[PDB]
Amino acid sequence: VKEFLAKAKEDFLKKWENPAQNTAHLDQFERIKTLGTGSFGRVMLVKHMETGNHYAMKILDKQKVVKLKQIEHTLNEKRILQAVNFPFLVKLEFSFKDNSNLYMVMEYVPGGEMFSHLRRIGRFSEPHARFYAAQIVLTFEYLHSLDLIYRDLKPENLLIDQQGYIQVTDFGFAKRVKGRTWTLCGTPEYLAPEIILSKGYNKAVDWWALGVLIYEMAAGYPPFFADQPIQIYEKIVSGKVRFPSHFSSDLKDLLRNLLQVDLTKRFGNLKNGVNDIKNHKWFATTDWIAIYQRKVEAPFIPKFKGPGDTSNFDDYEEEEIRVSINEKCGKEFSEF
Amino acid sequence: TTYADFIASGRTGRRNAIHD
Ligand SMILES: N[C@H](COc1cncc(/C=C/c2ccncc2)c1)Cc1c[nH]c2ccccc12
Repeated sequence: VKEFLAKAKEDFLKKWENPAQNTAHLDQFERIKTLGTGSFGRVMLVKHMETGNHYAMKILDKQKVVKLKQIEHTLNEKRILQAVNFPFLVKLEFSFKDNSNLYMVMEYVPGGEMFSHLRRIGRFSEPHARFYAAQIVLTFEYLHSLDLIYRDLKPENLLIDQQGYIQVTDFGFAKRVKGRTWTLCGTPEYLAPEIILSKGYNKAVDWWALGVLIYEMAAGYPPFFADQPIQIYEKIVSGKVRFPSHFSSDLKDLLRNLLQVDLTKRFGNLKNGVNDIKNHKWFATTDWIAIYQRKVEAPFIPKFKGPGDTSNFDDYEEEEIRVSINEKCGKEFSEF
Repeated sequence: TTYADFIASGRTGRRNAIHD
């Protein structure tokens, strides 16, 4: 492992210090369908004409990014994405910008969001949740080794590929930091107590989110929910957590330590680092090397009738992509 | 059941991120 990480850091650093830029143009892609929409951007399925490949293109409106004060976060996302490489991270193929928008073309994962699959089936068995959770463990080990904090873990940001393995996406909040950071960001149900209490936090928040993820995958609902964010935040800091009857004794033990309101003893943030997680009873049967190599039998293989298929994705209102004849926020995004 | 309360809540759809 230490051997693997060492070399991984070498490649990341070279890219991190000399980020690729303007590697394509909008007119080289064919717009196919909208796969998701947010407050400042959208993701569309596109077809690259030269190669005949299908990709997921994330389009961000520079003006809306500025209004929402996400300029630095957007620069963080692209600079980090063009520099990483791990089997469980969706690959960024190209990036560019024009007068109005920022563009990030990633590899398309036709399988769809874990979210959609999880909700339809209710809950995943423990071996099933363990298989996915293990992939997040190694992904976080990787990211963290590079001083990167993810901060956006949730079923909505995990895609399932043709081999049945997970592909993490949405690096909108990813940041390279040594020491503490303070930005209030994330998703209610997944926020660590440190974040809600606004008191400087570190990568420990990612491990906490893993705790929430495993619980939701195995229960069918998150450990902390309510119709109002305030109500949700009260439950998270309370230091109280209830576990379904079917949860194994080990799983409940793995979660007590992960969803530890005292981040100075929360698994992942201890002297043993991630090993307190990897060597835990609930993972006793996991062959970590097997997971990274993808030689483990997937619990479920999504289906598709062909490349370009989008049935594993919801339908979204198709809006037009406009590009003003005037540059909009040049300086703010010069390094993109 | 907690499962029922969850499905009946307004938090079963895609959950948006926060910051502001
Ligand atoms: N949650 C949706 C989709 O969010 C993202 C975000 N980043 C990358 C992907 C990546 C999706 C993907 C799909 C299929 N294959 C590969 C990758 C999907 C709406 C949304 C929330 N915040 C946003 C911010 C900007 C644009 C959209 C949103």
